[PDB]
Amino acid sequence: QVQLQESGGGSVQAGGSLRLSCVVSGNTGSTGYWAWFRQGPTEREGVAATYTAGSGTSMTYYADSVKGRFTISQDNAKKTLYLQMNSLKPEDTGMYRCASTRFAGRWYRDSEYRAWGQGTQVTVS
Amino acid sequence: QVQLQESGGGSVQAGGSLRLSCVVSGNTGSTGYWAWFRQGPTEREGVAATYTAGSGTSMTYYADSVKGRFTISQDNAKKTLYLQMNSLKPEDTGMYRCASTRFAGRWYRDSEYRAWGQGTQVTVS
Ligand SMILES: C[C@]12CCC(=O)C=C1CC[C@@H]1[C@@H]2[C@@H](O)C[C@@]2(C)[C@H]1CC[C@]2(O)C(=O)CO
Ligand SMILES: C[C@]12CCC(=O)C=C1CC[C@@H]1[C@@H]2[C@@H](O)C[C@@]2(C)[C@H]1CC[C@]2(O)C(=O)CO
Repeated sequence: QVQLQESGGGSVQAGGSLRLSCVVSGNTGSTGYWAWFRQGPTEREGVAATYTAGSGTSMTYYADSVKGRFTISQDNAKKTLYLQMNSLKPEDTGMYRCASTRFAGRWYRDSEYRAWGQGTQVTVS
Repeated sequence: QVQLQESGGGSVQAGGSLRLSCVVSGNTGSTGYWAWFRQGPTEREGVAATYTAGSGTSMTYYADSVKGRFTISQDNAKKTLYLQMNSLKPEDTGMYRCASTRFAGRWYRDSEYRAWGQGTQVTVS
């Protein structure tokens, strides 16, 4: 039922910017995590996430590696999650997967995410 | 466990007024920023904020485009932040989000805010 439709990847030079998007549809429930993961070699790392509570209040989280360079945000009205990627580095290269789940002990615990989007590729030369 | 519960948005004619409210609850800590951001197409801009120190003294900040038209204030006893919006203009239209965080290098650095309320819509015709 849940669909995670990604877009926005591309090839850029170090120092440049990209903006990833994930449009969700279907029966997500009201509460949980909506996250971006970078897939490299199998190797997979949390980049940023939001947690949205039943109250409607959300919380943002970033990996050390991207704090200060990336911004995660969501437009709930449009059911879209955004990852704004500035000051890109070669190490940011990878297949970016958007994932979502109701429950996880930590936002970056990929093993605890149920739903995974088809990724969008980011290449930084 | 922070909750940011917003109210007060609406539709008004240019020149009119609105008053936004955000009631906080939960474990905020004693120190940090409590801010209003305007969200348009995403794009977020800082509107106004307060910084509250552990001393109990607070400091107010405004964006250039609203200085002289808006007033931010908080009623600590009621744990409520207010944005009084006078002399409204069409460019003030947007989804107004209240955000809070312990640390930010600048009050308007939305990427550094951890907690985000469910917005309230402001439309100025
Ligand atoms: C993380 C969440 C719940 C856990 C999950 O498996 C998938 C998602 C991603 C989309 C989120 C959703 C819930 O939080 C409710 C949200 C915010 C929704 C986008 C728009 C939304 O439906 C609402 O705004 C409801 O008010
Ligand atoms: C910005 C702040 C700390 C940083 C944060 O993430 C969320 C908030 C918003 C509510 C503020 C809070 C602290 O400053 C302590 C405050 C003022 C509280 C409202 C009432 C309060 O608890 C007190 O008045 C304590 O004396």
